[PDB]
Parts: sequence; structure tokens; C-alpha cells
Amino acid sequence: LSNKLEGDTFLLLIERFKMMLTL
Amino acid sequence: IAKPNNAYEFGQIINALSTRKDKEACAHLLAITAPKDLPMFLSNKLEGDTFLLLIQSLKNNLIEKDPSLVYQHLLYLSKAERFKMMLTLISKGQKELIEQLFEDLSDTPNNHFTLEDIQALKRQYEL
Amino acid sequence: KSTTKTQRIASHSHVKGLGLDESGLAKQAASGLVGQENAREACGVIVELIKSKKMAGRAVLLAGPPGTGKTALALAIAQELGSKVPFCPMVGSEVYSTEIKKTEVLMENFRRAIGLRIKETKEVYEGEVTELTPCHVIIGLKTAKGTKQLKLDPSIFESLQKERVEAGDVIYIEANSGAVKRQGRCDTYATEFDLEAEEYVPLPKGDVHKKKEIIQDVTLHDLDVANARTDKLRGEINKVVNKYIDQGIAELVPGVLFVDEVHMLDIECFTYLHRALESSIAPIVIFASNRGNCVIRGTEDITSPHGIPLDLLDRVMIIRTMLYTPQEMKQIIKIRAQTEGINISEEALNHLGEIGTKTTLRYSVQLLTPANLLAKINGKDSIEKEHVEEISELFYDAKSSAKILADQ
Amino acid sequence: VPEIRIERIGAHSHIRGLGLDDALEPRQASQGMVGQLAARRAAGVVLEMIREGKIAGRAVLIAGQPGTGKTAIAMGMAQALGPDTPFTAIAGSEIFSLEMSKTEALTQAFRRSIGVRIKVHTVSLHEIDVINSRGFLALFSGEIKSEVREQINAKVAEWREEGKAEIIPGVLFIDEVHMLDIESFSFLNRALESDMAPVLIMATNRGITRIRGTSYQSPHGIPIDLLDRLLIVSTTPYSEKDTKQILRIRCEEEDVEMSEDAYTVLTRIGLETSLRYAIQLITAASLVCRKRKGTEVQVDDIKRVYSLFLDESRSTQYMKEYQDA
Amino acid sequence: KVPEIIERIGAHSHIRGLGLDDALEPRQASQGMVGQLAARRAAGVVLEMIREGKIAGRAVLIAGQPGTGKTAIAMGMAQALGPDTPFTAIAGSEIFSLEMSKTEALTQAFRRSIGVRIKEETKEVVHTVSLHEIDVINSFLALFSTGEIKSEVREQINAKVAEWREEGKAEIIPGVLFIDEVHMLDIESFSFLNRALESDMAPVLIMATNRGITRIRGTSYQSPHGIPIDLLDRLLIVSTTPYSEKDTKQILRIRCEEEDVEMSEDAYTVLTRIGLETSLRYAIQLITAASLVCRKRKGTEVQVDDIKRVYSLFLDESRSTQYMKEYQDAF
Ligand SMILES: Nc1ncnc2c1ncn2[C@@H]1O[C@H](COP(=O)(O)OP(=O)(O)O)[C@@H](O)[C@H]1O
Ligand SMILES: Nc1ncnc2c1ncn2[C@@H]1O[C@H](COP(=O)(O)OP(=O)(O)O)[C@@H](O)[C@H]1O
Ligand SMILES: Nc1ncnc2c1ncn2[C@@H]1O[C@H](COP(=O)(O)OP(=O)(O)O)[C@@H](O)[C@H]1O
Repeated sequence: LSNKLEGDTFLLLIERFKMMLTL
Repeated sequence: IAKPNNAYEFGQIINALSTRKDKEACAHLLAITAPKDLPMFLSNKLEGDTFLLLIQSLKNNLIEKDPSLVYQHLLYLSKAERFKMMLTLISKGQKELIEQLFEDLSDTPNNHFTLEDIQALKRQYEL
Repeated sequence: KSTTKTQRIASHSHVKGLGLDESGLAKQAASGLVGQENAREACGVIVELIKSKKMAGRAVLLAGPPGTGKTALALAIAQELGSKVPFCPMVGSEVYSTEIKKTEVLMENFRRAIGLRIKETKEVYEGEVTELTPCHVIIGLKTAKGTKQLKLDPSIFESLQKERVEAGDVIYIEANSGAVKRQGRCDTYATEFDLEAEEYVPLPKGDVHKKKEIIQDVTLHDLDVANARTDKLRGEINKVVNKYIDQGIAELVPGVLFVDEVHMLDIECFTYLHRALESSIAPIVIFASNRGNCVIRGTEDITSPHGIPLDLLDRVMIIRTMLYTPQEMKQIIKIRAQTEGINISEEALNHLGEIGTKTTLRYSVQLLTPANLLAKINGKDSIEKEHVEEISELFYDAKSSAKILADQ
Repeated sequence: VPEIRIERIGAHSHIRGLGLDDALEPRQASQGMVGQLAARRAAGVVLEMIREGKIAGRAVLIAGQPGTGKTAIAMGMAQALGPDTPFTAIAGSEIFSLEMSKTEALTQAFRRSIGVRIKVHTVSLHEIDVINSRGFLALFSGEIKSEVREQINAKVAEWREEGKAEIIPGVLFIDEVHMLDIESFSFLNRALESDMAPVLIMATNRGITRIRGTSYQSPHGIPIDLLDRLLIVSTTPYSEKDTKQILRIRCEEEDVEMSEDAYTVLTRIGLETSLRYAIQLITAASLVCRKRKGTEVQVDDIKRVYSLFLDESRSTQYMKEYQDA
Repeated sequence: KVPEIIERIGAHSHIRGLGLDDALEPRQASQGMVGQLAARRAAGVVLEMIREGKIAGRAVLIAGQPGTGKTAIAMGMAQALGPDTPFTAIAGSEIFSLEMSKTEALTQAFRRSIGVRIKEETKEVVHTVSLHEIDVINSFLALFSTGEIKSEVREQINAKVAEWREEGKAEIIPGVLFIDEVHMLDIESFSFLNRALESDMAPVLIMATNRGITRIRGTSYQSPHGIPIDLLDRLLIVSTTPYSEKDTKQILRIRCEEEDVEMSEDAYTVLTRIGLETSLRYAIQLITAASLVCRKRKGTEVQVDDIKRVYSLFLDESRSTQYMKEYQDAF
């Protein structure tokens, strides 16, 4: 996965994790 | 205590106290220093004043405890680079100081040191 | 004139010599220097060799860690060699410039160490000031002939006021151009401790216009900068110096050229350095190095001790200088503070010396004006420990700052 | 002769000095500055030095990670030194120019930090030089003479003599000082030894780094002769509330109105990547909200802009991960 | 319009000829030089070559650890060729100059290594002068405040020398040119040496080195002694072995007698040890510091404790570099 998390991709599956739990 | 970690700190402490000529400093300074690493720590920093200082600091205070540490310090000093240099700048009069340090070792074989290796060591020391 | 950069030697203003007995040994602390016994004795030996003209194209190398006193030792040697022997410090990295070639940089550095004591026969205004009535400015000068009323330009009056001249002082002004210099007082008002032929001078024999040998010291770079107001000026100055030497009115004195960080010089520059020191008259070249075996710059492959080619390092004898113990560190800091005018407590000295042995001595020396300003802002006259620890927390040294940056 | 960067682009217009005051005691709110009390106090000590006259021959260095406010501290000390003191803010890479050699570029930078006051108009000396040098695009069209500068220096000496002008020593800031090589460091060392010399602030974000132009490594890539004459000031990285306040004052400056949840998500974004990327996102978010006929920037606009424009770490890692094939 | 007219340091003033004699048979005591018998014998063979005229197109290389007197051997061979044989002793690093390019430096050395005799009837007084002196005549801080000898002066001087040679009152003596640390020369200068040796009035070439297989400067190939092959098969290589105790004692005695020093026997032994494991030239340097120290305490002889003081004052090379190196490792 590496650091590819954005708003759209993370919501789809539902380093850049805790930052991702703010959008 | 000033535990030496590098040869640089060792050179700095030994020579800067050489003009002081202070005895018990070297007494409770070389005991904590590992005898085996004595050559590598010493390197070629040997000057006449500091060499005499080690001689008359080892002769005076270190004999109180077990003279085995004296034996390791004296034997591993033989591997210092500038030693055949060193055993001629010492004046003939005070070579008897090293002889008096030696009779504390050869005359009394208390527990550890033996006669034959001490004799070989003296042969190494040219005296 | 006087193009002496008072920022590279102002850090060592307490040094007035080497501090040596008549026997040749070094006192514990005298004339500014408070440590480095064997290095001081070696510098005294070097001075003796220089005075006896046995400097057969040889140079000195000072090998020691930073914050040890290499520049201080060079300044001490320069001060010991004579009353006003020129001293030009220089860092090797400064030879790398584009607007002037390396030839010019080494040129200017070398002419900054070779001095000229010029003894000029001048009619002057050396005498006792009896009365001073600006009406302007008529001044009464009392000498062997008597009291003479002489006219002074307002600029000369400003110089006299700046020199703090009062009624009854044997002071020296220039009559050809005009320049006031404080030489001393008169024996007409001399006390017990004020003798003759000293800081108190008797009635000036002759007249106010005593046409006498005035001693005034210049440097070659001083005449180069006093004539530009290329090699044309070099030749002009050379011919002027030749004429002065031929008269016998000037004495050409060799000085000291200090070169700190010698490993930053190319072998290309080292060849010039060797060639220049072979001359009959040439300043004593003292290198300084804090590096062991390293690559000679400009060769890219050849390693050597201290980055000096073996052709020049051949004529080099090395003095080894080392770290200070905390007691001498405190003494150095106290001497520097007294010279600079800062009152400071003993516990502040202890903490500052602890910082000094922690990183370097010059770092702790440089934290004196900052701490003094911090204490002045707080409303105190003398520095205490809190000011020192605060200024140590605010400003950093290079090693710890780099450690912090690398740490993250 | 005829007479009359950071301010033009912005990003430092809100900082009207350090604002510590209270006899060298940092104030949390102060004059625009937010947080970083230690660096501000050290800077104030530096101002005290400059005012008393104990800075001649020395210079200031500022370390820290990028995005911590080194330029902010430099601008603060520039403002604190007076109302119209010059402030040049060059980088270490702008002395490598096709037209001007390093000597000319560094000389121009230095003369852009020696102001002259005329009775009140304050103008940079290099600006006076460029005025006395002969199309709506002349920035396209250096090497501004060699004798004109001497003539202007003589005329400035005259203007000091008869009392028509006053000399103001400004501030010269060099960001990323490790870019300069040993050649330019010698020029800096030689130029500092003048009576009319500006205060010299350098900035760096690098530890032990090889000196450019040589082979030996040194702290911050600065030669030892200069490194022993430096007042090193270290800046710590920001925390959440400081960057939140920074974003608030910046938005107030550029006329952007934003909600609280958008503010905190922007603060977190800036904490992860940089203050500068978060600042860049603000204008794009405001322009996106204007298109959607919205007056207040919501958090979904922050989502959209963060998805549109990429930060440096993601952009580099994506294509480093590209070269795996 | 044309007028006419190593030892300054005096590190080899005791050297008066090679000393072997006896029809190429090395003498242990001889005249100045001591020991290194094989090197003396090889130097004598090369001397015979130079004397007859069978050295043209060839040169000499001396390889050995520093402190073995290869420069002394060169000085001895220069002396034994005649009392007025010019001898230049430049170093490899001395050709990189701010004012003179490698061409000018090497040409100046070569022309300084050629002598001419000037007979002058008043009795025909013979004055031996090197060519470079005559060049520098045709041109007191001159050493400080160019030195480029112009080409037209050189061609004029060469034509003049040819004329004076044909006239029959001047004669050209090929001297000896010595290049210490020859490994520091680059390929562009080795080519110049190769081309200049192909001349009739070419001085004997001696090159000295103390380093083995090294990269040729200017190239990326490993060659013995850092010398290109095109010059290496035209070389007569002699090697000098390191001294022993008695030889160093003898050289120290000779140098002390030369420099007006009176040293005790045990002091001689301690100084021989000094020159035994640090370097002999280091001891040579120490003798003058010891002499200066002895006069401070109002003494006429130099005792062993004077040596022990001087050795602590001034450091030899190995100690001085190891100090800073291990400091840097501890930094
Ligand atoms: N023996 C000494 N006596 C007086 N001052 C000393 C002595 N040793 C060092 N110092 C001081 O230490 C400071 C650093 O000296 P300097 O030699 O310029 O630095 P470095 O040792 O790094 O070259 C100087 O200000 C000098 O006055
Ligand atoms: N203490 C502060 N007060 C006000 N603004 C700050 C502060 N610290 C950082 N900033 C803001 O952060 C932004 C980026 O900081 P900057 O100085 O560019 O970082 P760098 O040190 O990498 O140049 C600037 O626009 C600046 O306004
Ligand atoms: N056989 C010898 N006879 C006389 N002097 C010698 C002899 N060997 C060495 N020396 C002395 O050793 C010193 C070093 O010699 P030199 O060849 O000039 O430098 P190095 O040997 O260090 O390269 C010289 O001063 C020389 O007088």
C-alpha cells in the first residue's frame, strides 16, 4: 500500500493512517 | 575518576599531570585502566618526564595491593613503540629506582608472579 | 595607514610576551599566557634561534586541537621578537578567491608581515603645554629655549582634546602635517615615582621644533594602500624602500606570518610558500594544524602528514600544544574578562570553564559579551551563574547543533 | 546621479517584529510571531548586540527542520532593528547565475542590505546603483558596471559628509547556506570586515555535510574559520496550537474565512507535511469554494484540494515506487 | 650587450666526492660518505659512464626509504665529476608554480644544471657559471614582489654560447640535475624530460623516489615508481639500504663536527637511537636545538638531558601526525 491513502481510497477499503482518520 | 575511553584522553590526562608530577593521581588512574589496552592507549606519546612519572608512580603506591597488576602494567609496557628510545634517556643514577621497583617483584614471589618470566622481563628491560 | 585587522588579533589582547625567565623555563602565568609550559619553552627556543639568525630557511608547525592557543603562541612570538614586530594571521581557506588570484592573496599576506621602522628627522611639537587659550588655537609650549605661542589647526585641536592633554604634559605633535600623540608629562611637576627619561620627560632640550629622529613603524601593505590613493605600485614601493634603506634612515624588520588551517592550501600554493621563505629577509612562517594524515589538495591522491608536501615539511619543526585543565581554563576566562571589562563571579567562572572543557575554549570566551548584555538587561552589574546557563541554553556550538539537526 | 521579494510575494507580511519586548521576555501572542520563545529570545539578544555595537566581525546562524520559521525570525529581527531597515533574503542557489559570477551576485546581495536615508526616504544602495544604470520587460533584456559603483560610493561619502544622507546597516539572509562553496565563504569572510557591513544571518537544515568545493566534512557545510565566529540559534519544530494560530493569522491576512473543522484538518495536514504546503492549500481551497458559490470554506473543500494537489513526500515516493519496474 | 657574473642550508657541506676510489672499490671511511657500499659502487659505475660518454640517452634512478642519503650520493657524484660541476637538486613538487608553468620550471632547472667556464685573461682566470645565472643577469624584494625568463633572451643566450664555444675561450660542462620525489611529476612533464634528454649538451639526470607501485599522475595506470614505461627502460636503478647503528653514529659525529657542536658519547648513542627508529634527519635537526639549549644553561658540552629536553620540545613527524590522527578518530 505504501503512503497512497487519500479520502476516496481509504473509504473504499472501509504510514498515512492516523492522518487519514481526520478526513 | 576520569575514566579514559580514547587514546587521546589518555594522552591528555597523563601528560598534563606530568608537569604536576602528582603520584596518587596515576596511582588511582592506571588501576581502573585495563592493562591489556595499555600499549594501544599509550601509543607513541612517551616522553622522558612522563615515562619517569609512570615509573615512580608504579613503584610507590601500586605495590600496596596485589603486585600482579604491577606485573601486567610493566610487561605490557614492553610493547610500546618507543622503548628502545626510552631506556637510554633515563639517567644512570635513577635506573636504580627501577631496580628498587624490581626487587619488590623478584625477591618476594608471593602468589602469582614467578621467577623465570620476571627474569625474562628484566632481560627485555636491559637492566 | 595601519591596516591591521583588529578582529583576528583582538581576541588575544592580553598577550604581551611569552613569559620566560632568564633561565629559559616558563613561569606558570605571566604576560598573558597561563599555560602551555613546554610549548612556551619551545617558542622561546625558536625566538632565540631567530634572534641569532640561525633560521636557515626553516618554519614552525603548531599541531594541536582547537581552543588550545596556537594563534596566542604565534602572537606571543611576534611580541617577543620586538616592540612592534608585525603579525599577520591568515587562514588557508582564504586563499581561494576569484576577484584576486592566489598570487595576490599570498602577496598581500606576505607584505603584511614584513615591517619597516622608519626613523625620520623632523621638526616637531614635542614639549610641555603651559597654557591653552583657544582664541585659534594658540598654545604655549615651554622648552629649553622658552615659552613659544604656536598656532594649531582646529583639527589639531580636536586631536589634542582626543589625546586628553592637560596643562603640564610633554606631548608630541607633528609640525609638518599635524598629529597629537600622548608621550608623557614634564619633570617640572614630577613626583617621586615619576623619574626622568621615562613616562615623565624633563624640559625638552633644544626647542619645541626639535629636529630629531622620530621612530614610526609601517608595513609594506601600508605603503601599498597609502599610494593607491598592479605591479607598478609594487615597483614604486620597492624603489622607495630601496632609497630609504640606502640612506640608512629605515630598518627593514622581518615579522611573523601565521597560517591557520594549513591543510586547505594547495601544493601549488605550498611551492610558492617554500620559495618565499628561502629569501634572506622573510617572515617566520608558522603553520597551524589540527589534522593528522590527509590528502594534499591539488594532487587528489597523495596523502601526507598535515597536508604539507614533504619538500616544505622537511624544513619544519613541530611544537605540540594541548588541552587546558579546568584551572587554567578559569584563569584564561578571568584574564579575558578583566581585559574586556566584565565583572563576573567565581561560580560563573566555574560553569563557563566546565562548558569550555566540554566543547572548546574559544566558544566559552565568545559567550562573554552575550552574557554581559543579558545581565545588563536584567539590571545587574556583574554576571551570575543564571545568566551564563541561560546564554548557554540559547546559543549553541557547531558540534551540538549539528548533533541536534542530525537527531531530528 | 538619480534617486527615487519577501514582501511582494507575501507569506511574511504579518510579522511586524519579534514582539518579545518586556526587557527580553518572549510574549506568546506578540506582534504576529507565534511560539518558539527560545529562538526569539536569542534573536532579541542579537538585536541588543547590534544596538550596543558588539556584533562587528560576527554573524548569526539559524538551524532547524524546514518549515519552522527561520525566515520569520530573520524578518522579525529586521523589523525590530528599525522601521525602514533593509532586508535581503537570498538563497544559497541564487549565487549560481548564468550572467553574474558568484562575486557579482554576492556583492549585489550585500549592497541590497546597506540602506540610505534621505530627508524620509529609505532606499537600498544597489537600488541607487540600478537607477544610475541606463522596456516593460527589461527583467528579460546583470553586470551593473564596475566604475559606477565606485562613483556612487564616493557620492555617498560626500552625502554623509555634508549631512544629506544617513547610512543604515540592514540585514542579509542566506537560506540554505550549505549551497555556497568554499569560494563564496571566503568572499563573505572578507566582506564582513568593513565599517559599513550588514548583519549577516545564515540558515540551514543540514547537519554534518561535506563543504562544497572541498573534500572535508564540516558542521552545516561551513568552513571552520567562519563557523567559530557564529551565534548558532536552534529552532524547534512547531506543535498543533502554534500552527493553528499561524494558519489563522495567515488566513486573516489573505482575506479567507474558514470554519473550525476545516481549520483543524488543515492544521493536521500542515503538521504531517509542512507549514508551507498547508499555506499553499489555502488559496486553492478559497478559489474552489468561490466556484461552488460558497462563502465559508468547508472541510470537504480541503478534501478536494488535498486530493488535487500533492505534497512533496507523496509525489517523490509515488515515482520512486514507480522505478521498481 | 651581454655581461657575466643545497649549499645555503649546508646539509651536505661534509660531502667531498663519492669516496670509493681504488678503481671502483668502496672505502668504508672514505671522504665524507659512510656506508651504502653497493650504492657507492653503482654510482661509480655510472660515473665512469658519464666520463667516457656512454650515458647519453639514459638516466639514473635511486629508490629507497627517506633518510638513506640518496641526495648525498647525488652530491657525491656531482663533486667527483669535477670541482666545478653544477648540481641542481629540485623536488618534483617544485614544478607547480603560480608564475611559471611546468615548461618554464623544467627548462629553468635544465639550464641551471649546465655550466660554462669563462677564461678571462688579465692569467686566464676560470669562472664556472650556470646558464640560468647568465639568463637571470639579462633581466632586493625581487623574490617577493614573475620570474618568467623571456624566450628571446634564451635564444640570444644560446646563440652567444655557441659563438663563444666556437671562438675557443668558453667550454660547456654538463652538470647533474636531481629530482627528488620523482613520483610527483605528471605524464606531461615526464614527456618533457624524455624529449629534453635527447640532446647533445644534456646534463646527467638523477631521479629519486621512496614509493613503489603508484598511479602515474595524469593517467589511470599503475606503474612502478610512478614513472611511464617509455622512460623506465632507459633508467639505471640503484637502491639504498637503511642505515645501521654504527653508520648513523658516524654520520652524526660528522654533522656535529661540521656544525660546531660538542656532544658526549652517551648523548651520541641516544641521538643515534633517535635517528634509528624515527629518522636520521630528525636527529640532524635536533643537534642544533640541543646546542642552543646547552648555551642557555651556560654549558660547553651537550649532555643527554639536553637531548631529553629537546626531544620533548620538538616532535618528529610520526608522533606529530599520530597525535592529531587519533584525536580526529576520537572526535
Ligand atoms: N596559554 C594561554 N594564555 C592565554 N590565553 C590563551 C592560552 N591558550 C589559549 N588562550 C586563549 O584561547 C583563545 C583561542 O586561541 P586561538 O589559538 O586563537 O584558538 P585555536 O587554539 O583554536 O587556534 C584565545 O583567545 C587565547 O587568548
Ligand atoms: N513564529 C512564527 N510566527 C509567525 N509565522 C511563522 C512562525 N513560524 C513559522 N511561521 C510561518 O510559517 C511559514 C513557513 O516558515 P518559513 O520561515 O518559510 O520556514 P523556513 O525556515 O523553512 O523558511 C512562513 O510563512 C511563516 O509566516
Ligand atoms: N652515506 C652518507 N654519508 C654522509 N651523509 C649521509 C649519508 N647518508 C645519509 N646522510 C645524511 O642524511 C641526510 C639526509 O640525506 P638526503 O638524501 O639529503 O635526504 P633523505 O635521505 O632524507 O632523502 C643528509 O643530510 C646526509 O648528510
